[PDB]
Amino acid sequence: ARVKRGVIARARHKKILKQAKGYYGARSRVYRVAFQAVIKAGQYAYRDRRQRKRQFRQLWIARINAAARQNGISYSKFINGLKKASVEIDRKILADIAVFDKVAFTALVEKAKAALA
Amino acid sequence: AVQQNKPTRSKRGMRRSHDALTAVTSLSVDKTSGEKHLRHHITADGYYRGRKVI
Amino acid sequence: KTFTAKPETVKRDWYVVDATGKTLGRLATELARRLRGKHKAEYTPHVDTGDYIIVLNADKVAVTGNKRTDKVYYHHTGHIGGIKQATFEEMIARRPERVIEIAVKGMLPKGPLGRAMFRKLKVYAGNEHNHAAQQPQVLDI
Amino acid sequence: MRLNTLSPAEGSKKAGKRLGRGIGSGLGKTGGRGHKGQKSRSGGGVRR
Amino acid sequence: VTGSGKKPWRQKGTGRARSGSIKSPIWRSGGVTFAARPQDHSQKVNKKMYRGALKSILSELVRQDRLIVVEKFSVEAPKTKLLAQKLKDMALEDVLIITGELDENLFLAARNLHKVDVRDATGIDPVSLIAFDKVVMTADAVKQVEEMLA
Amino acid sequence: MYAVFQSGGKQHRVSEGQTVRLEKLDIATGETVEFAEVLMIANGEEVKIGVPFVDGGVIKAEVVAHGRGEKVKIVKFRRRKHYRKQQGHRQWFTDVKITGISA
Amino acid sequence: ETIAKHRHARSSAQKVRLVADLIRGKKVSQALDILTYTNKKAAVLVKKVLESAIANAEHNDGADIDDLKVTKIFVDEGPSMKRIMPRAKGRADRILKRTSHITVVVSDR
RNA sequence: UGUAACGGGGCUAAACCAUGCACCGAAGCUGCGGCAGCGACGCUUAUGCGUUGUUGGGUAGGGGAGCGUUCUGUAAGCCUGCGAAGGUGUGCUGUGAGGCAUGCUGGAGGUAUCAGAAGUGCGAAUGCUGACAUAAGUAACGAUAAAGCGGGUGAAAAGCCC
RNA sequence: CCCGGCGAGGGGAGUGAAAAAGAACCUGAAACCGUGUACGUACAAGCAGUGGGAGCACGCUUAGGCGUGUGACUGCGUACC
Ligand SMILES: [Mg+2]
Ligand SMILES: [Mg+2]
Ligand SMILES: [Mg+2]
Ligand SMILES: [Mg+2]
Ligand SMILES: [Mg+2]
Ligand SMILES: [Mg+2]
Ligand SMILES: [Mg+2]
Ligand SMILES: [Mg+2]
Ligand SMILES: [Mg+2]
Ligand SMILES: [Mg+2]
Ligand SMILES: [Mg+2]
Ligand SMILES: [Mg+2]
Ligand SMILES: [Mg+2]
Ligand SMILES: [Mg+2]
Ligand SMILES: [Mg+2]
Ligand SMILES: [Mg+2]
Ligand SMILES: [Mg+2]
Ligand SMILES: [Mg+2]
Ligand SMILES: [Mg+2]
Ligand SMILES: [Mg+2]
Ligand SMILES: [Mg+2]
Ligand SMILES: [Mg+2]
Ligand SMILES: [Mg+2]
Ligand SMILES: [Mg+2]
Ligand SMILES: [Mg+2]
Ligand SMILES: [Mg+2]
Ligand SMILES: [Mg+2]
Ligand SMILES: [Mg+2]
Ligand SMILES: [Mg+2]
Ligand SMILES: [Mg+2]
Ligand SMILES: [Mg+2]
Ligand SMILES: [Mg+2]
Ligand SMILES: [Mg+2]
Ligand SMILES: [Mg+2]
Ligand SMILES: [Mg+2]
Ligand SMILES: [Mg+2]
Ligand SMILES: [Mg+2]
Ligand SMILES: [Mg+2]
Ligand SMILES: [Mg+2]
Ligand SMILES: [Mg+2]
Ligand SMILES: [Mg+2]
Ligand SMILES: [Mg+2]
Ligand SMILES: [Mg+2]
Ligand SMILES: [Mg+2]
Ligand SMILES: [Mg+2]
Ligand SMILES: [Mg+2]
Ligand SMILES: [Mg+2]
Ligand SMILES: [Mg+2]
Ligand SMILES: [Mg+2]
Ligand SMILES: [Mg+2]
Ligand SMILES: [Mg+2]
Repeated sequence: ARVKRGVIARARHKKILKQAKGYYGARSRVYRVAFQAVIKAGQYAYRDRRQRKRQFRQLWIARINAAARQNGISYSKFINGLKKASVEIDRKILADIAVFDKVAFTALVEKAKAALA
Repeated sequence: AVQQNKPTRSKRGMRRSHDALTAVTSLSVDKTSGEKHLRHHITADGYYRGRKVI
Repeated sequence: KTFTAKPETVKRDWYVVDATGKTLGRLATELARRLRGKHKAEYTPHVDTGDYIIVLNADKVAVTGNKRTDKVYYHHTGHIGGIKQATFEEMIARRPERVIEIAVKGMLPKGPLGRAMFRKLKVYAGNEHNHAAQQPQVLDI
Repeated sequence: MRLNTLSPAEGSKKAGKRLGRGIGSGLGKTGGRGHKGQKSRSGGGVRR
Repeated sequence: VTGSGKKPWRQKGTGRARSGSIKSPIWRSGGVTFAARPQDHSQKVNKKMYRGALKSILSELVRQDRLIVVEKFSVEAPKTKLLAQKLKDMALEDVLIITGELDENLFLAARNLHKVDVRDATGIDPVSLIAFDKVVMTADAVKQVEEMLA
Repeated sequence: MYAVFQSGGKQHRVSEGQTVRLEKLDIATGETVEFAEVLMIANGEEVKIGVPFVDGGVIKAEVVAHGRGEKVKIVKFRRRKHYRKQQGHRQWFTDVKITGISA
Repeated sequence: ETIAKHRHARSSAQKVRLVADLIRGKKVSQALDILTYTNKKAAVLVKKVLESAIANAEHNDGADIDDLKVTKIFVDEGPSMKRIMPRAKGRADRILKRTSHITVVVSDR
């Protein structure tokens, strides 16, 4: 009987402050604005995971297109030639190869052209 | 005419930045008394340009 | 892990192009591509990996259709009635260097990075430059 | 068999329904009364 | 709550909340919405249920071997030392004693012992029968318990 | 030299002696794993591209350890609809070391 | 070393920092003349605590005078006496008699 | 109000009507790992030990399972001045409410497991009390009858005395 | 004992296990206001976060590289009931 709620509330607010560490203004000092910020951060990350996936996908595609155009072929033609040659290498490794080992990418585009034409 | 949103400590400090103080650039020394007084003013004893007026 | 570009170790080359007999919409796009670095495998969204491009004979740019009389360039000074209107021929006759710059700025992304990319375009109005010390390479469109 | 080892049966001691003590329990602000009705007011209930 | 049934301020005009009484639980030093009243928590247990519980407790004590039977348990003087020595030689420290006839000397000896309690066959309680580590029961109490239960 | 393989839907490029994080494998903490579904091997201007796999490319790895990944917090929230939901997650991972690569 | 404090003073927590911020890192010889020739009331209050710190350093630690330097100084808020200022139409205005806690730390270096 | 009836740059196609082959393109579908429910089947149940299929957006609302706090019995038991409760940080852990260990301050009570009873969990109600910010060192310093100077006391005077 | 108005207040000495237990006195959190250190910021537009991420400072480094703090730049994103 007569349960006081001081320590529980203090811990529950200190956890929110710890989560909201590094924010600007009241978002890192009070509880009323911090809760609206930590909740808004989870909602952002829940979408930004898929957004990171899409951004990395389109960056790998852009790098592959750049390397293909430097070699003398288009990105769509390169992908079509790879699929007709029935290889299974992915965009991330293709972009990494184009960045680091360029002669390997030249061999890949030659293989694609041989199967395409 | 009253505010609608609470200002911030950053804006308060930016406003107060121009409310600082400027110290004395340098002091003057009497030729014979060797004291330190303000420019073009007299000392605490009554000396000015070496002469005595008090 | 995905490779990223570092502004300190990245290299930039100098290219020179003549805008004689080519179109704005098919030259400024290539300029924007080579300024954003989409022609290099080291392309990154947040790093300016592009090359310094110099443009010569900007007054000799060729435009088809009736755009030389119907191509207006609206802008606003900031005042209530501060609206101005020009045309392609007036722009060429008065400030010819500001006909490629508008197109390239519109095509480039808007922001500090876009402004940094735009800072590399040395657009001139003649057939000579003063950047021969950089040893530029001639480029075709 | 002691006071610290004695337990009741299963399914006999039900917890109980608490109204307006959270959002995750299912009985939120309304507490099973609805939105702005005679049935959702303090002492508001039609007779039999 | 000792106070006055007067509105601290009028309904409108003032730019504060609505006040109708100072004794409001929302305010400070006010009343309680669901203030408690003296209530009786005594539940109801059927006679058959109580007897069955006692039978189960006794049968479980027999299985756990924490219940013993002695034909005669008494102390010749109302002194605690004699009872303490009698329990020590039988190796009992936390024990309950049940007797058919109340012995004044035994009761006086067990009064000053925390882990020793002397009870009649009629006054037994399941809580004590469970709590006490050991239980001792004479025949004169076993027969009375059998007659009470059956 | 380096090689490209796949384990768990994803693909990984790795050289000799490097450590790789993969999905939870039903292997012990000191055993050896053979990857035969290799895709490419490059050793300094002698490349071999599989169609789709290489004829004899094999990757030998030692399972260094297992574990669980970094904590992930999941928050769902509906504006003015009286709905919020909290969740936690930790993905199981297996760390291995590439002992050898053969063509 | 050899701190000096003045607590429960009669001033504001903002009007003293303006003169406190111009003697940070300065020598005692310059800090005293600047305070004497400063035309603010807080100058006297800061000079009193500076003299107390100098005297305490010279009497307790045996420090010199020409070697001293004001290596630290800060003023914090204190209790605020609450008073009412009469206002029209039967209103009231809570005015707070501000105080300050001035602290100076002078090191030998 | 300022282009202002392609989103913009710009386009004589980078526009439209017709053919085809590629690519991009979603929390849609496939691959890997992980959690939970329902139903089938042999688990002779350990009520779960393998399968297999399927499902798992969600307001009002219904059902089910749980976390945390006070007190009571277990408890004249256990921890604790070789440092308790509480406060402030770190690390680890669980799907979750949370839990565990410990550094420092703190300086004397706290309480395992299993059960029981609730003043049992706050962000809002122009909610109440207390404290502290903001506007801000801004207005104002309360009849525009008026003050100036020379001496005195005092650490210091325009305002105290002559 | 000294500064200071024979003050207020504080620094020394002393008692006390403890004086950031000194009478505004057990424990002393939060809002709020200060000092010191690391990083970023004066061509830059918006619920101020999130994903990616250069650089900088510190401490371990089995030199591998990670961690903590800062977060130029960039995609997305108009608080709660
Ligand atoms: Mg930050
Ligand atoms: Mg803080
Ligand atoms: Mg592919
Ligand atoms: Mg408004
Ligand atoms: Mg100002
Ligand atoms: Mg954009
Ligand atoms: Mg009830
Ligand atoms: Mg509901
Ligand atoms: Mg309502
Ligand atoms: Mg309605
Ligand atoms: Mg209704
Ligand atoms: Mg009513
Ligand atoms: Mg009346
Ligand atoms: Mg009262
Ligand atoms: Mg009361
Ligand atoms: Mg009866
Ligand atoms: Mg108009
Ligand atoms: Mg996708
Ligand atoms: Mg799906
Ligand atoms: Mg699966
Ligand atoms: Mg559901
Ligand atoms: Mg679904
Ligand atoms: Mg109590
Ligand atoms: Mg208890
Ligand atoms: Mg301790
Ligand atoms: Mg307690
Ligand atoms: Mg604690
Ligand atoms: Mg503790
Ligand atoms: Mg208990
Ligand atoms: Mg309550
Ligand atoms: Mg509150
Ligand atoms: Mg208000
Ligand atoms: Mg409120
Ligand atoms: Mg102010
Ligand atoms: Mg003024
Ligand atoms: Mg103003
Ligand atoms: Mg003014
Ligand atoms: Mg004024
Ligand atoms: Mg005035
Ligand atoms: Mg007056
Ligand atoms: Mg006046
Ligand atoms: Mg006078
Ligand atoms: Mg006067
Ligand atoms: Mg004193
Ligand atoms: Mg005490
Ligand atoms: Mg205290
Ligand atoms: Mg604090
Ligand atoms: Mg800048
Ligand atoms: Mg702005
Ligand atoms: Mg990151
Ligand atoms: Mg609410």
